[PDB]
Amino acid sequence: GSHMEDFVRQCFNPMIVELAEKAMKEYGEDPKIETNKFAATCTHLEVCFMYSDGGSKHRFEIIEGRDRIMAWTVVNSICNTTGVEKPKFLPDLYDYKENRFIEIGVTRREVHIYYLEKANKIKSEKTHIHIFSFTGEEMATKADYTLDEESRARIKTRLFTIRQEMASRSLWDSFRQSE
Ligand SMILES: C[C@H](C[C@@H](C[C@H](C[C@@H](C[C@@H](CCN1CCCC1=O)N1CCCC1=O)N1CCCC1=O)N1CCCC1=O)N1CCCC1=O)N1CCCC1=O
Ligand SMILES: COc1cc(CCNC(=O)c2nc(-c3ccccc3C(F)(F)F)[nH]c(=O)c2O)ccc1O
Ligand SMILES: [Mn+2]
Ligand SMILES: [Mn+2]
Repeated sequence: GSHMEDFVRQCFNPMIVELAEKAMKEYGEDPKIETNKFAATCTHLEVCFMYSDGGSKHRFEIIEGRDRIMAWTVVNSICNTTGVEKPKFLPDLYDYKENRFIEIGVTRREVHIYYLEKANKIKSEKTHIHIFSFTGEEMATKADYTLDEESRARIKTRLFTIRQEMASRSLWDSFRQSE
């Protein structure tokens, strides 16, 4: 029974916690041992959900949070509908407004290193990339941050609140030196 797991359950939405647990167990990792990964997956899930909530009521198709098979099914449908290229790796969202898959990233480094890694992994940069950080920084492909600055500011504020709570529980240091 870690302090990090209890904090993750006390701070995040129950559906988010349940989805993070299912996702981690799908790839063979236990939320009760890899607690920093647990908090990281919960944070990524919440950030993608807030992102999809931004903009119109039906602009984004959510890809993260589904089962791997069903998410791949939804991306297959999206591509075979809109003609976009089938991404080599599973993204997080799809923008119907801009007709492009979005890979959302939350990092405890600089936006530069995580963005370079994600882009190196993306190869053919058809999928848009958008990186948020726990210090309020963000970086999107071609400086196209997709949403207006109010929702992105709401996401940054949520990230910093999570960070402050972790630090007040003295769990921020181990959470930072783990990515
Ligand atoms: C109270 C309010 C609730 C949020 C819920 C929503 C998350 C997400 C819900 C599930 C649906 C589950 N399944 C099972 C299979 C079919 C299926 O659909 N998943 C996960 C995969 C994609 C998806 O749809 N949904 C549902 C509606 C759209 C959406 O994104 N969201 C979005 C903001 C953060 C959050 O949690 N809702 C409901 C609508 C408005 C809203 O905000 N909360 C919780 C805390 C913050 C907040 O506002
Ligand atoms: C084994 O690896 C995992 C893979 C998945 C399925 C697909 N992967 C993602 O969809 C995804 N995974 C991460 C990530 C990876 C490692 C640690 C922390 C994170 C983060 F959530 F905190 F950011 N980051 C993203 O941006 C992102 O899109 C699911 C769970 C896995 O542990
Ligand atoms: Mn993802
Ligand atoms: Mn992502």
